[PDB]
Amino acid sequence: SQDIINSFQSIRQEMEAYTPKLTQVLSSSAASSTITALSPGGALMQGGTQQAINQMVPNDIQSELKHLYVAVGELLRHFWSCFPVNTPFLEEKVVKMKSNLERFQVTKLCPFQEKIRRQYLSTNLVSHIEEMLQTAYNKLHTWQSRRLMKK
Amino acid sequence: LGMMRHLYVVVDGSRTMEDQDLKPNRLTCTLKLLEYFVEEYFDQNPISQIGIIVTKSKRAEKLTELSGNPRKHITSLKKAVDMTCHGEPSLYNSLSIAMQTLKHMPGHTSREVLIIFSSLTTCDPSNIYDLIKTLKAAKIRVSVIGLSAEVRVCTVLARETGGTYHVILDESHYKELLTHHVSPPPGNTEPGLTLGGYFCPQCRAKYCELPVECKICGLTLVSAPHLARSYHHLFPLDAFQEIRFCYGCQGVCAVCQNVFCVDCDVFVHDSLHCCPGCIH
Amino acid sequence: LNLLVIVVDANPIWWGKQALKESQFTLSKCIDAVMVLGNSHLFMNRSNKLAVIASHIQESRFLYPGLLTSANEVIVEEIKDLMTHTETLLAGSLAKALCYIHRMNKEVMKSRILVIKAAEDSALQYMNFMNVIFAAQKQNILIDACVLDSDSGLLQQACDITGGLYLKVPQMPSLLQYLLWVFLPDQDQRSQLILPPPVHVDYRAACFCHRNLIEIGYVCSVCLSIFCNFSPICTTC
Ligand SMILES: [Zn+2]
Ligand SMILES: [Zn+2]
Ligand SMILES: [Zn+2]
Ligand SMILES: [Zn+2]
Ligand SMILES: [Zn+2]
Repeated sequence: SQDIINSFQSIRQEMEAYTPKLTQVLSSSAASSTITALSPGGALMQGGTQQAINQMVPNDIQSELKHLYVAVGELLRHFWSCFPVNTPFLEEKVVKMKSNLERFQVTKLCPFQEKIRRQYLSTNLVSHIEEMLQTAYNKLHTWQSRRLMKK
Repeated sequence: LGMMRHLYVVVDGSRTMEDQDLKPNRLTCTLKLLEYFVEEYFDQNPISQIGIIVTKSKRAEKLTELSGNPRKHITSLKKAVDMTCHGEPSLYNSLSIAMQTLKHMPGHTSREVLIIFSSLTTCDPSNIYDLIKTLKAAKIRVSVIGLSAEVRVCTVLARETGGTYHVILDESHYKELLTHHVSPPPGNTEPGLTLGGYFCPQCRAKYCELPVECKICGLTLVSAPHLARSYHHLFPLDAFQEIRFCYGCQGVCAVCQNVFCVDCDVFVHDSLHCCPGCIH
Repeated sequence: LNLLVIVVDANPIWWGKQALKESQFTLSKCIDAVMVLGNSHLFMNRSNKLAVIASHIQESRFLYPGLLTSANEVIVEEIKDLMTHTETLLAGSLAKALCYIHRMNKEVMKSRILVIKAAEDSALQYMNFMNVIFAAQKQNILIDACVLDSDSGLLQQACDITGGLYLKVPQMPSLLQYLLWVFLPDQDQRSQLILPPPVHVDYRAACFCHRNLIEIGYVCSVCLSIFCNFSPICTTC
């Protein structure tokens, strides 16, 4: 509690010399660079491109992207359901063991699929799906660390 | 105040849903006021659900599963405007579909079924009077809004399970009867809030701008500003006593001794809901 | 028509920190940026009004209501009197802002509130800060906000519920150029211009015991009080 009593002291003496208005409010250099900031070519990267490029015309890749939705989505609904029920039974433990290898098998069957599709142009974003399997990856790590803490 | 509600809405699809004395189709006037009913339901009830079942030709089919999506119900009612509506409905089959998946809700809720019924005849392959002994056991509160007459089994169904039964005068009476069902009658769930535009916090499942539950991990995703509007009833603010210069508008509370005016005393208690001197 | 209430963050602990940081941007080089935007709002129309509120610690003084030479000499002398509990309070200043708009709306007008927040957010007033947003949303009062260094999570929800703008400035001494660009036009002229869109919303809640920012928690089913990772029983009633 040493810097509060002096910063409150330093702001009291500052408020005697006051109100310059003509040149002390803005400069010609900084205000001109701000025009480049709010221009459509400045810090407006969402303004320059509104629609995602999707590595081709979005007809054939979005078919595979919809197939990549069902391939990861309907497998993760079996993963999170058994992870939800803690149970502490052997049947849920063996199911967690059975889902462990398949989730690992879901990685290489999607990484190679992202190595085949995104090698023609490598233009689209494919890592947006990858954190959903990465969330399936580290949830097995923290449960094994919790089961080691439980036992 | 009110509690959670899992309200099914049963819609008739009989031959008599092509009748006049409404908007020129009797079904499309029901579906018009129901889309208003779903919107008004989710605003006075933050974390509730709605299912919609239809009945047609001695059978019931679940049009929408029991989920708290305030958009997926309206885009399905707009799809079923051109339903063929052949045959007579059933009331044993509809209250069996709305019981096989309403029995498994937790006990701290208020499970309900609202039957909008236009036909007079419920041709059903079993006895109704053992469902009403079963619905009374499962604490389900069945209320019926009837059309054009008063069936005897719809009064036994309403008054034994615990609901109401009313008959339509006109379309203005039909909108007034549905607005009595949006108010709730007087356990800890696990939701996950939705920071980052609208993402999922449990499994990073990005989807659209909805308060719907997660389709993958099964967690309800609500918006925390929606729950914030239903505060200020609990620990509410008290009134003031009155006997120039003000504190709110700058031109009398008994908690912090702050003088108000007449234009501020009407604004703090009604719309602001918090004393501006008490926050300091 | 077009009443504009400015709520400046006059936190004397944060502003004294930058006064000794030698970042070349003090309070006196910021209130005059409010004074120019205060003066520039009184030029775009004949019948335009102004009100400036300063957020001190444990106090919140009105500045301007106690031609522009009598409208700037009041705000100068009031900062000279107010600046002479280590977190600022903001919801007490927006509560006086909605009280002043409601009185001036009785003597007739579309109004808006511009918050220039400087310090970090205080989560201990979230139950009161969310009440004054829905009280402003029911009267179509925009709550615009510009922030200096850190993204206030409470203030981003104020601009999306009401319908205002949220803009993080990257540079301190170019504050006036942002203020004259995105906050000088009113609600009707806002539809005809290009403004930076909102980039992120910080939607969380607070526990009823710890008031920590939670992303996954437990709500009650009848009290709607969101709780932390305990869930034994409903604590309130
Ligand atoms: Zn999820
Ligand atoms: Zn007053
Ligand atoms: Zn008070
Ligand atoms: Zn409760
Ligand atoms: Zn907590």
